[PDB]
Amino acid sequence: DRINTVRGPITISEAGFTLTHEHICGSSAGFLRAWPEFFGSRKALAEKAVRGLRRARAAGVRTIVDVSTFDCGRDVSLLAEVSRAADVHIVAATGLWVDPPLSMRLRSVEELTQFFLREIQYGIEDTGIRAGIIKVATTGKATPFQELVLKAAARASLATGVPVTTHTAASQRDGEQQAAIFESEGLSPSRVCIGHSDDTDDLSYLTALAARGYLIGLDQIPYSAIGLEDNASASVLMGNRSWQTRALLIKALIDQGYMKQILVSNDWLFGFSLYVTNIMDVMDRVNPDGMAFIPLRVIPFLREKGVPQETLAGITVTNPARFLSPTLR
Amino acid sequence: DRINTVRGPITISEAGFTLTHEHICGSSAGFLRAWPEFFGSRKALAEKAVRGLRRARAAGVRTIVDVSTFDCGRDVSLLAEVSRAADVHIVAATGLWVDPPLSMRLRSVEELTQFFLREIQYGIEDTGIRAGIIKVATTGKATPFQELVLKAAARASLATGVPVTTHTAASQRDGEQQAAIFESEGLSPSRVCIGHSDDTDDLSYLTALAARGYLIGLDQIPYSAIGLEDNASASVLMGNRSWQTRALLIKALIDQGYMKQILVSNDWLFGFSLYVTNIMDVMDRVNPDGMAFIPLRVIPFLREKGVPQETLAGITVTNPARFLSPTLR
Ligand SMILES: [Co+2]
Ligand SMILES: [Co+2]
Ligand SMILES: [Co+2]
Ligand SMILES: [Co+2]
Repeated sequence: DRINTVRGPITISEAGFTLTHEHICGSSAGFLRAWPEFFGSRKALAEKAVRGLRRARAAGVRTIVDVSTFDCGRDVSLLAEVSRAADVHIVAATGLWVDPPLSMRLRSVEELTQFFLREIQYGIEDTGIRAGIIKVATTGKATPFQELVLKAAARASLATGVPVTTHTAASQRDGEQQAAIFESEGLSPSRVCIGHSDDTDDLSYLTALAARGYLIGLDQIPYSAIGLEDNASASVLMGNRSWQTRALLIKALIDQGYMKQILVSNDWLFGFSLYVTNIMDVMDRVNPDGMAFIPLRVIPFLREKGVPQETLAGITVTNPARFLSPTLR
Repeated sequence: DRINTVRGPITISEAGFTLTHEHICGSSAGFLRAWPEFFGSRKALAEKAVRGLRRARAAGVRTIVDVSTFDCGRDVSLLAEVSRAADVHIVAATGLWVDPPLSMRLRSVEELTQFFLREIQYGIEDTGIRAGIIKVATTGKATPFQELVLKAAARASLATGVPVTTHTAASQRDGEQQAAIFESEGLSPSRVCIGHSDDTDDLSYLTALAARGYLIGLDQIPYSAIGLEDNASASVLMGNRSWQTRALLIKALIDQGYMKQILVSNDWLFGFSLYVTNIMDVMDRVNPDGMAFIPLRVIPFLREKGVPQETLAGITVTNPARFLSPTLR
């Protein structure tokens, strides 16, 4: 009945309005520490991030879940710093993303399980800060290594009650194989969110997962490259569908009986080193609201379309709490 | 005049007997910090390192060059720590190895140059410790990225007079492509060591490079998997030829008249996460002498084969000093 944050455990009520897939900095292990000038400076990155969280907070956001893993450039100390400065809860992640180093790629499923358990039960690095979620990733059919990561995440979840959240290629219908591997590990679908699921309009894929009891992460709502057509990065990054097209999936799933399975987010960041050098400026030009995009634009959008207050509050408050609070079922 | 160490700048004369290609911990960026228990613990790894350095110090070694890069898992405060406790100088490296993460893979040669210069002129991370060497790597034909890294290294070298050392697949004669690229950038061969050159029986390859002004890194002398040939990890890493065979190349280059171009080392480590998980113990079993193998085994071996004392001292003292002391030529 307690969710771990970068400032300690909080109760369920304290979580409140939660964004379930966000980042402070999108990068690689040690990159921020080794080359902060890439982000202007570590101080500039911090100030940017604090200003963003304060705006999100003014918009009603109380908690975010930072789903940056070790190899995804998680700097937990930075997460801790910005959290106290903005008074926004940040839940830190363990697991692995799509770019694990050789030191991880050579590990067994038993060692991977030990490491995830470390970051959950013991602490991240030497900070004593505990991960509150496990993040895994595939882009298309799982590699032999990604099979181990997924099995290991399932095992860490089953041992702690901490949930698993995923990065997918929705077009490749990644969730159907992620689901198959998790259920073979005996992991409850109620402990899993299949993310990036808003990247496609394939509703039959989404309700199949939602029917099994998975959580559906519609977590890139503001992502759109419309207007920035010839920008290579922004197109592979954000695709061609409008934000209103991504947000309609929320109503569509509400209308098929699955509002209790919907988690919503921006997948926003304040630093991003994994594309063209200036990808953060380009994303900022697309979404000047940042993390406040969900509460300022998406929530009113759905209200205008007839979705009651009661249902919206359930998606952004009740759903993340049920999901994040440690349990096996 | 001076060389950058992890304990600050030193006069050339303090360098003494220098091992020019070693490691404290061969890992991935942030890996020791995130998962210290892979190595027993950070303390255990540090004590093991300090034990090893002291033993090499008793054997005559005064300075090592640690050529772990960012992606090689360089932990520069660990290096400093073991340096102070064992009283052995340690020159730290910039550059990139064969495992750069995505945030590095996506950078341009001008960005890469910015990074290497960062770690030389400014410092590594936030430690104030400055690199005194640039390490780069190829494995057969340079990938498009590796081409950028080598060019970036040459430009950084040309800006600071700090030298470049390389990992190669010697049997593929990588030294020839590396050199062609280095020279296209206007970098003097006297600021470049072609490492891992003892992996080949082809002395023509070596003397051609030495004749061009290059230093030749006979830097893996204790490496051998004879007696454990069915250990796949050790075989790929260490090969199937004895240490004497590796050591006899030093004499062949000496007899050819190129003692001025030779640098010897062990390529030893105290921690190793980049292979099967116990690779370090397997290596310790093959070479209990560790970093003291060069002074304790290789030097008396070559003295016994009729190499003068002034030649062995010139290779382990003079050549490293002339290499590391900052110059463009
Ligand atoms: Co993702
Ligand atoms: Co994300
Ligand atoms: Co090497
Ligand atoms: Co090496």
